[PDB]
Amino acid sequence: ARKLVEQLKMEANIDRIKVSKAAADLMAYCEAHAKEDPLLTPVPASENP
Amino acid sequence: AEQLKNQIRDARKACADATLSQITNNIDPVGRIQMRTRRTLRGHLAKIYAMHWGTDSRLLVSASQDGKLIIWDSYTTNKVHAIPLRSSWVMTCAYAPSGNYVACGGLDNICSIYNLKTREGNVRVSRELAGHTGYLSCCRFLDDNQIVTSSGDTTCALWDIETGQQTTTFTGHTGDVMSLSLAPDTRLFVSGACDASAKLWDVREGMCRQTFTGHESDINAICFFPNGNAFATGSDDATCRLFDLRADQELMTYSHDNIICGITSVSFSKSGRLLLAGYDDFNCNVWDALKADRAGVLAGHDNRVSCLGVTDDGMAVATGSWDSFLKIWN
Amino acid sequence: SAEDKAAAERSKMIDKNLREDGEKARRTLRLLLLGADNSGKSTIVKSGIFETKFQVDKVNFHMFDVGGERDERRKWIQCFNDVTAIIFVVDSSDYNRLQEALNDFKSIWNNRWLRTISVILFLNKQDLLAEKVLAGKSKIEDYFPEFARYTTPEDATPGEDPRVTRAKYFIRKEFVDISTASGDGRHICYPHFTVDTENARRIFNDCKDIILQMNLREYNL
Amino acid sequence: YQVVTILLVLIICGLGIVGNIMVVLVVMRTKHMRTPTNCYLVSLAVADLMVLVAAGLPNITDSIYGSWVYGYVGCLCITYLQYLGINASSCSITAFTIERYIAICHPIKAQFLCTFSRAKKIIIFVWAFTSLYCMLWFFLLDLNISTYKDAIVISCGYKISRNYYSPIYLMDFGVFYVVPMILATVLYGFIARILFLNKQVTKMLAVVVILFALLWMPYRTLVVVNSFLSSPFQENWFLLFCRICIYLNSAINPVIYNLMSQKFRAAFRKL
Amino acid sequence: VQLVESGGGLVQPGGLSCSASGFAFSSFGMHWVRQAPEKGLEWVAYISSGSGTIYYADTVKGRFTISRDDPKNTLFSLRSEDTAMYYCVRSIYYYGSSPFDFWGQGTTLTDIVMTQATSSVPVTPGESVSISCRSSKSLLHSNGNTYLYWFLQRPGQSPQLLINLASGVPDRFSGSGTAFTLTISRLEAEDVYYCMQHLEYPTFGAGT
Repeated sequence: ARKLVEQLKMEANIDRIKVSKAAADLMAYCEAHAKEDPLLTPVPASENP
Repeated sequence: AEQLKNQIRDARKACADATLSQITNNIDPVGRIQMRTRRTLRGHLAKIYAMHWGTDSRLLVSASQDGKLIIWDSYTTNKVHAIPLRSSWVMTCAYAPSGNYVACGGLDNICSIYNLKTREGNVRVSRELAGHTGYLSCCRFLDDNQIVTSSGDTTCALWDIETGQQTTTFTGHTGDVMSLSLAPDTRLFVSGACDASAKLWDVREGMCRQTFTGHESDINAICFFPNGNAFATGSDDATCRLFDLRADQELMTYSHDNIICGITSVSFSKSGRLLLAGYDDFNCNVWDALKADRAGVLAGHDNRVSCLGVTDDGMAVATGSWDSFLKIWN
Repeated sequence: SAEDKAAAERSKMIDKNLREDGEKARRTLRLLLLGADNSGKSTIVKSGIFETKFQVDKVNFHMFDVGGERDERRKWIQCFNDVTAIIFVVDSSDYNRLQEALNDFKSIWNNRWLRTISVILFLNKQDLLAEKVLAGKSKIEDYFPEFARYTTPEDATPGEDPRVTRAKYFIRKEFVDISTASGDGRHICYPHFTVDTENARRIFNDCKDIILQMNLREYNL
Repeated sequence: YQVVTILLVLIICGLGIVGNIMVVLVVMRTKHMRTPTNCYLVSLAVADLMVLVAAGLPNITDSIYGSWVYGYVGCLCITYLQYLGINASSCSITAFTIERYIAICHPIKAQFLCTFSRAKKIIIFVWAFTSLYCMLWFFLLDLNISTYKDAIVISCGYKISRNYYSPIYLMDFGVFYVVPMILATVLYGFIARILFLNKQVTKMLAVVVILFALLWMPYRTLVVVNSFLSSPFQENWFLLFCRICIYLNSAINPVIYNLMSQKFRAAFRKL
Repeated sequence: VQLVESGGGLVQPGGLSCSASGFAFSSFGMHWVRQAPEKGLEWVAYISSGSGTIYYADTVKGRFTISRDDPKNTLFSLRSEDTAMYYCVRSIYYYGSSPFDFWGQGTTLTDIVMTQATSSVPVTPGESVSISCRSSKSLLHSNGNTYLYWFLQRPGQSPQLLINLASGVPDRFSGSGTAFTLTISRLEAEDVYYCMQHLEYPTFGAGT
C-alpha cells in the first residue's frame, strides 16, 4: 500500500470538463453526423440490404 | 494517506454539476425503432460470446464455444472463413482495422492472432501471445503490430505482435478486467473490471491515466463512444453506466424496473445516439444514448445475448447470443 | 452475378464441414471439477484449463479443472452452465478448513448460473478421518460445536466403528443441510465417501440421475 | 335423445378447441420452448384440432338438420379431415411415447439422439405417412341419398356399402388403436418400473394408459363390427356415444400432456 | 503459392491436368484458360469449391474435361480454337477477395463482347501507358462494384493480374459503367496486356 498511496495523487492532475459542457459536446457528435447514421433516421431502401 | 482519496474524489464530484438526460429530454428522441432481422446468420452450434465487425462494414467474425471463429458476410450471409480454434473456452474476438488480421482469446490465458489475407489459401495462426496467467477476456487491434489484451489475472497489457512479447502492462485492478475498448483517438483505451471500477489506461504513456468507479457490482461490457471522448459501461447488476474521460463521473446510467440481470455487451451507432446493450433477459435492448429510454427492443433471441456491434457507418447491427444464432438487424 | 454465386458455395460448403464437426461437441458429457486445497482432486479418477477425459459405459466425460488466481470463481463460472455436474471434492481433514470448504459448497449452491446444474459432493480420503479420530486428539467438538449434541441415526457403514461414523455422517449431514435448505427441487446434492477405485462409475450412475431428473421435467412427466 | 345432445358436442369439442389453442400459443410464443417435446405436442394439438372443429361441427349441423348441409362441397373434403384428424391425433401418441420411453429408461442416450432436428423429422414423416394413407378415403367415399317418413337422409354417405369397405378400419384398428395403446402399456410400465424403484407422478401416468385405451375402445370396435354386421348399428342412442367418447378424448390431451407438467405450467404462467 | 500445370503433347484436334504443388486447392477455384499461338486469351472451363459447379467452353461442351482431386490438391475432342496453350487460374471469391490472381506455368500443346482499344501498340516508356476498355453492357450491379478483370502477361512466360490492384504484381500498374480507363505510368522492363470480364460463363473480347 506504500507504492499505491503515492500513486493516487501522482496522476490525479486531470483538468476537468463540466458535464453540462459535455452534454452540449456529446450532442455535437449527434447534431453533426445525424443523417449519415442509417439507424437514427428512417434510411431509404435503394442501396440498403 | 488512507483518507487522502476522499478529498480529491469529493472535489471531482463538484466538477460534475449536472446529469445528461435533462437537457436531451426535450429533444426529439428515437421514438420506437423495430430493427427487424434483415438476415439471420445461422450456423454456430454452441453459445456465442463475441463478434467483431469488419472495416468494410460487410465482414464480421464471431466467436463461439464449439471452437469456431466464423468470418461472415453481412450482405449474403456467407461463411467466408471458419477458423478452427485450439482452446474452445473463447470469451473474446477482434478484427484488425486493416482487415488482414483477426484474434481470438479466452480462458486459456493466451491471445492467438490469425492472418486473413495469405498465400497458400488459409487463415493461419500468426502470433500466439502467451504471457498472461488469468482468463483472457478482451482483445482488440490498434494496428497490425499492436494488440491490447485484457485478462483474468487483473492485468491489462499491450503487445508488439511481430516481436512476440509485451511492451507494457497496465496494473491497478483489484478484480478481473472483463472488457476493453480502444479509441478512435489512437492514444487511449479503457477497461472495466470486476471491482466495479474502470481504469482509463494510456497506450503511449504506460500508466493507467484515470479511474471510473460507480457500479454496485462487477463489470462485463466496455465500449467507446465513437467520438473517443466518452464511453459506456455494462455491468452485471442491470445498470448500464456511461462516463466521460475528462470528467470521470457518471454521465448517465440506463436502468429499468424489469431488468434485474446482467448486461453482457455494449455498442454504439455511428451517430452516438443508439446505445445497444445485450442483457440476460434473453433479449437485447436499444437505449437512446442521450435521453436513456427504452426506445427499441431487439427481441429475437431465446437465450442470453452476449455480443453486439454496429458497423463503421451505422448501417447494420449484428447480435450473437447463447441461442447459437447471430441475427443482423438493419 | 457468378462471382457471388461462387461466394455461396462457401456457406453451403462450410456447413458441410462445420456441422459435422459441431456434432462431436455434444456427444461427450461436460463436468466441472472444483476442489479447494489439499483435496486430492487431481487424484480422484486418473495451460490454465487443465482438462481430462474418461469414458465409462462408452460415455465420454470431460471435466475442466480451472486453475485461477483465487477461489472467487465469479466470472469464469458462467462458461460452465451447459454442464451436467460440478464434481466437488473435499478431504477428511482439519475442521478449520472444512468450515470454509463447506462455505465453498454454499457459494456454488446459491449461485446464479448454477441454479440448474446439480453438484456432486465427492468426499475423498475416507480412511484418514478414522486415523484422525482413532488417535483421539482431534478436537472435533471444538471447531464444530453442535457435533456432541447429536448422534448417528440408523443405516451405518459396515472397521464399523460408531465414534467415527457419528463423525463421518456428521460432515455429510452438515453439507446436505446447506444443500437442501434452498435447493428448490431443480438440483440436489449427491454425497459420497472414498482414495479408492470406485470413483469413476459413481459419477456415471449419478449424472444419469441428473439427466433423468430433467427428462422428468422436459418430457412432461 | 336429440334435444340436449346438440349442446353436448358443443361443450366438449369447444373446450378442446380452446384447449389445443392454449397448447400452440405456449409452444410457439415463449422463447425457451425449443424442445423436442414441444414438437410432438403440437403434432398432437392441431391433429386433435382437426377433430375438435372438423368433426365437432359436422355433428353440430347434423343435429339442426338431419341431412348433410355441405353436400359434395364438404363430404369429400371434410371427411378427409376426419380420417386424418383421427389418425394423426392417434399416431402422435405413438410418436410421443417412444420419445418419453427413451428419455427415461435410456436418459444419457436421449441427451444425444433426441433433438429439435429429429422431432421435426418424425412429425413430418408421420403426417405424410398418413396423408398418403388417408387418400384412400376419396376412392371409397361418395354421397348417399335415401328417404323415410320422418327422414330424408342426404348425409356424408358411402360407396360399395360396408361389405367391401372393411379394411379401411380393420387395419386402422391395428395401427391407430392396437399400436398406441399396447405401446403405452409396455412403455409406461417401464417408467413405473424405474420411478417407483428410485414416483408420485405414476398416478397421472397410469391414467392415460387407461384413459386413452378406454375412449378409442368402442368406436374402433363399432366401425369394425359395422363392416362385420349387415344392416349395422346406426342409431343416435349408441353411435353418438361412440363419438362423444372421441371428442372428449381429443379435449383432455391438452390436459394430460401440457397441464400435468411443471415445465408447461410455468411456461403458461409467464403469459 | 507456386502453381504448376502439365504440358501436354501434340495431337490432332479431335483425336489435361494441372498438378499444382504446396498450397490449399481445396479452398480455391480451378480454371483453364487457352492462349493461341497467333491470337490471345479465351476462357475454357471451371470447377468451384465443392465437387461440381462445372462450366464448359461453348466449343468444348462435351470435349476434354476438368476435375479437382481436392485431397491431393491436384487436378485431372479439340478444335483449331482449342489448339491453344492452356494456362490455369487460381481464384476464390468472398466479400473482399482479390480473385483470379495466381497463374500456372502453362504453355500447352497445339460471349458478352468487350472492346480492344488499339490492340497494336509498341513499348513506349517514361509517359502514361493509359489503355481504355469498354463492354457491351453495364458491368455495374446494384451492389456498386464494377466487375472488370484486367490482366497482364510476359514475353515467353505466364500471365498475371493488374486490375483493382492484385497481389504478387508490382505497384506501377493501375472508370465507369460500360467504359473504363486505367492510368499506368513510368513503364519499366520485363513487360502483352489484357482486359476481361467474368459476369457469366461467357472471353476477353480480344487477343492482345
